[PDB]
Amino acid sequence: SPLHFAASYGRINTCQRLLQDISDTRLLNEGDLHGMTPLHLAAKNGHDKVVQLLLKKGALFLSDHNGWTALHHASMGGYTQTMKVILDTNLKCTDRLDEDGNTALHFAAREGHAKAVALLLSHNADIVLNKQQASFLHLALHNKRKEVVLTIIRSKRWDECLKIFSHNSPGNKCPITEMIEYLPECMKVLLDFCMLHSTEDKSCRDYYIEYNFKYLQCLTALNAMVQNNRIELLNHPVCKEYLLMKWLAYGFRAHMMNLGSYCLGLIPMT
Amino acid sequence: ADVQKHASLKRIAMQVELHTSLEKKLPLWFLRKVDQKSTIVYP
Amino acid sequence: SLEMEILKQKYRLKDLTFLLEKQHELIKLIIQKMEIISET
Amino acid sequence: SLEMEILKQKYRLKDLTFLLEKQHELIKLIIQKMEIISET
Ligand SMILES: Cn1cnc2ncn(Cc3nc([C@@H]4CO[C@@H](c5ccc(F)cc5)C4)no3)c(=O)c21
Repeated sequence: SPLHFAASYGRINTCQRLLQDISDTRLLNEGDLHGMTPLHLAAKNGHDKVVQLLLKKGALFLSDHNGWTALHHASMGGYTQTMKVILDTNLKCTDRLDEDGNTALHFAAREGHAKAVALLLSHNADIVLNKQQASFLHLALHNKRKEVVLTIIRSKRWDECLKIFSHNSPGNKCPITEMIEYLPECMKVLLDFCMLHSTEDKSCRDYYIEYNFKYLQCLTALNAMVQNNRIELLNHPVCKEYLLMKWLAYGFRAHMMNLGSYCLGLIPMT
Repeated sequence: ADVQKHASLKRIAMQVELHTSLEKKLPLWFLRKVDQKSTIVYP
Repeated sequence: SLEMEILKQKYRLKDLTFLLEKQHELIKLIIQKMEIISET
Repeated sequence: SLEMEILKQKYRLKDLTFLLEKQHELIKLIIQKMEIISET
């Protein structure tokens, strides 16, 4: 009991007295009524000095009744200074899975802790699906975590965060269609990166802008923007240019040949 | 006044529905030849 | 006015949730420094 | 009603943020007068 209270409330001097009295490690790893341990209690409430002291005393990254780690609690609460203590000391901890297949990155993302997602994602955390075949990026999208997904889109890992999804799932689809479905202002941000400006000089006759269509293709994204009433995404320059490209590609020539086939009966009759 | 209310979406919806219908009918090799993953424009 | 009557109410709620976040961190500072004797 | 509904919403939030600021003064008065021994 007394160390679970002292660790849970950050009582660093009470811990130093409890651990000098109880110099054996059996007290330092005891199991709470819900299966937690002093190192979990400290990380859950976010005490960087205590979780550090318990690791300096040689506590172990044991797992909850639900299989959660001290890093899963630190992430669930968004306590990035406690995560930094753990991610400094034992980098091998970073990819451990709970009883349901979530990582700490799936917890930081679901709960909306953008800077905790940034820290685990930059500490080379393993992007993966849990037992419900869902990514951390899906868990952010399905909970409307705008600052989490802007962090994931602005990430040096975005195109890796995009390729890791279940193609066989109707519930956890192509992440670009899930952004149009749940978080369309994050899709405005993602399409702004598809416009490249080649002068910063709009008065120059030679000025040009380039549009890249890699997020509109695998008309799935525009069907999805129509089926979700995303009128301010339909009216974006990259969408107006993708459709006008599709019309000049084949659709104009398709329509003009139907009309030209009809005119060949119509005009000779008049 | 209700066609002109919904018009802004309906026009893009009509274009999207036209092109998807054509792309379901046309052959994959022609789409791979004739589709174009990026375009430059001069304002 | 509602296109801005709701907008300032967003910012007043945002500075309220900021004040509650600053205050939650002082309640923890109390329990961390508090002289717990005769209750343990 | 919304042209005066949101007007009362403003005032309930304005007197809520007043109460939260009165309470933030009392929590600082605790840490200021609080007896700290052991946890220094
Ligand atoms: C990309 N693009 C650039 N110029 C284009 N011209 C033609 N097409 C094909 C095409 N147009 C159309 C019509 C346009 O107006 C639509 C309309 C407006 C308001 C309403 F309320 C209802 C219907 C219907 N239906 O299909 C292109 O795709 C294209």
